[PDB]
Amino acid sequence: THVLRFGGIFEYVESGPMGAEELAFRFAVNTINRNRTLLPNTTLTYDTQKINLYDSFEASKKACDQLSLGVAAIFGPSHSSSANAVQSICNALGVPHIQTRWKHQVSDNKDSFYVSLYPDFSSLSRAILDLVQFFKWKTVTVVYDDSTGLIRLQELIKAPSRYNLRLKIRQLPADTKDAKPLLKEMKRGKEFHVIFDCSHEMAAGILKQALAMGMMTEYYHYIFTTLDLFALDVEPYRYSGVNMTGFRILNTENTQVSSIIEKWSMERLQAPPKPDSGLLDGFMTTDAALMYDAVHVVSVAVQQFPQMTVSSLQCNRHKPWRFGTRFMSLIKEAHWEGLTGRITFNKTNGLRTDFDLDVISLKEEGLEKIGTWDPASGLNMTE
Amino acid sequence: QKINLYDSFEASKKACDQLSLGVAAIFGPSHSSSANAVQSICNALGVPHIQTRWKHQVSDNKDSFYVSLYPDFSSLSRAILDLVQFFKWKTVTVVYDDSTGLIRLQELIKAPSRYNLRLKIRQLPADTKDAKPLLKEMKRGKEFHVI
Repeated sequence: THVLRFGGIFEYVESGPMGAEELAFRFAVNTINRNRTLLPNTTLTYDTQKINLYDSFEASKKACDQLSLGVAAIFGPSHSSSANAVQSICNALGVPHIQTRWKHQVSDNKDSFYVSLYPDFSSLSRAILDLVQFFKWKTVTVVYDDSTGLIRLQELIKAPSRYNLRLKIRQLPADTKDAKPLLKEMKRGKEFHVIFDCSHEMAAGILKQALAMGMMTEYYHYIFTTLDLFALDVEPYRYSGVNMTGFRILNTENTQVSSIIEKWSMERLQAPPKPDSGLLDGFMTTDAALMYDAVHVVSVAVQQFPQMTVSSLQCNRHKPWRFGTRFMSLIKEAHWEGLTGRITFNKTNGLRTDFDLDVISLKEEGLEKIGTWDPASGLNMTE
Repeated sequence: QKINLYDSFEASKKACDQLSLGVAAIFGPSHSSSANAVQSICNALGVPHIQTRWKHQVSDNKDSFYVSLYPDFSSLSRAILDLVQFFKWKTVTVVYDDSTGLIRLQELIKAPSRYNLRLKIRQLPADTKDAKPLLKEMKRGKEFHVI
């Protein structure tokens, strides 16, 4: 019957195996094909290209090749520089660029052929601050990894002039093994209330150092910026009495979503897990649930545009895709219940600014839900 | 070659044209996204890319065919802090324009845990004409010392 091709560009270091993102992409396409409610008369196909991390030149070439083969959208690469380059190309040839990861939005940048499935920083920033205020903290130490961490917490950093929060800002070193000296200063400083802004792999690492340092006890409360908090091996810490609170956008309470995350673990967990990681093996991370959701949301849009077909476009020529403008518009209007909850983009900038978070905390039983957050309600804690 | 601001695609094309004419270096464009794209190209073809403006350095980025004549942020950050400490300020309000402002002052923002500076962080609005309400808060707040 009818057929439509998507492009995929996935970043990696060294060689195989496949990464979580490229895997979720493929997995979403195979699943949707078998669904008879979604794209009934339509069958999805794809080209996948692999590139080095941070080689925007290579990302450009591969994107141009794909636009030449003909594709209805490029689920372009993840990291800032390659992603900005594929986005500019996609904008010139009017093919939608689908992003899954946050990158810094420049105001005076006029690109309009992209949406981003990642929960925007502005909203996450607010939900961190909302949580802090609910715990009634007046003192807090924000610890971040790299520069862009600062930007994710700007709403929080600017609070000390409106509300009554004194706050200290510290930076992690490159390696978490180097983090004892920093933790010792916090300990002497009696900095019991701490927000860690950093990847979940950094967070697994910094917790081990915190245990070594006598800082996983009832005296300490840690808020985690990472959405992959639920991926942390928490077996070493749940008996200790520390408080760990963070957020989760992956909708694991829904039974339909749990069964999907499982089928994933079977084809994935089948491959390399690590012992000294401090992460659960075969948990579906957020980077990958978002890619899988992106392939669905875009498909909901394809259903509403049966006329559309792919064209072989050349980066040489300034001739855009006929159907681009209309397709991009359908994607931004789209609505979908996926692995990560309500998906809905912002009319204005195509950023995902409205979404639903579960709020999770460490109880002795493990990490469990204790409320919700959404930008219009603030917290809905269930005391 | 002249290009639009923020069109990294056009910057790529023009850089490729120039490498085709033949050039010993590209004094590539100023702004982050176009500059990163011309730098990646210059790195693949081993022609030096000469920059004049700061852009955020990613650690795990392996490009080596570029130098930047702009005074690095790390050093400027320190010199701001050095000056504040010479004026013996214990209170200071940092006012920044856009996100990347934060990064240029990180050395300063992390000082309140080592030295004795309490500090308040405020952001300007898009337009300075919109800035009276912000300045009124600083005035009521007795924020006399301001970066």
